[PDB]
Amino acid sequence: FACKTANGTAIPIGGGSANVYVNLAPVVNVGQNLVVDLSTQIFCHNDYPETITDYVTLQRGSAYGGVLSNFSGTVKYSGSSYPFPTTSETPRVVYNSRTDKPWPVALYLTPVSSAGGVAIKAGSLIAVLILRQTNNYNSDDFQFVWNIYANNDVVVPT
Ligand SMILES: OC[C@H]1O[C@H](OCC#Cc2cccnc2)[C@@H](O)[C@@H](O)[C@@H]1O
Ligand code: NI
Repeated sequence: FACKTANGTAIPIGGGSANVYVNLAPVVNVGQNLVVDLSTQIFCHNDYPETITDYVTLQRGSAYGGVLSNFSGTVKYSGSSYPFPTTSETPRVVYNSRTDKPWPVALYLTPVSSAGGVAIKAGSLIAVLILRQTNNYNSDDFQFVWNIYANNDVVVPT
């Protein structure tokens, strides 16, 4: 089991860390959503699907910088929605193919009433999403840590 990003970089077998840059709507009003869909960016595969089933959860989603201070939000993981920052590890998604399949995570962020001006700065860290991988074969228990960076400023109009 390993993951890579579109562009991109890779996290090899045994887990590790990678940095991900996301394009964000430059302008978002109170009551609107920023949608950050990582499912077009992060892809994973099972290295031995005939003998092994891989289980993948979103172990934790954490907010940083302008997202932490100026947004509230939810995370959608494989069809189910959760508070973001998360309060528990999700149910598992099965990886059972050698073909790269998306990691089905998307953030829905909405400005708090105190956001105004540049709410998210370009190049800044906005979120960490931890992928936890296990299997039905051995004791492997690995973390794939995705540091999510804003590609551009996001302005909340005043
Ligand atoms: O993707 C399947 C497995 O690939 C890697 O495992 C390598 C192996 C193997 C193997 C398969 C069949 C028999 N003996 C060993 C690890 O990422 C492991 O965690 C993962 O579950
Ligand atoms: Ni592989």
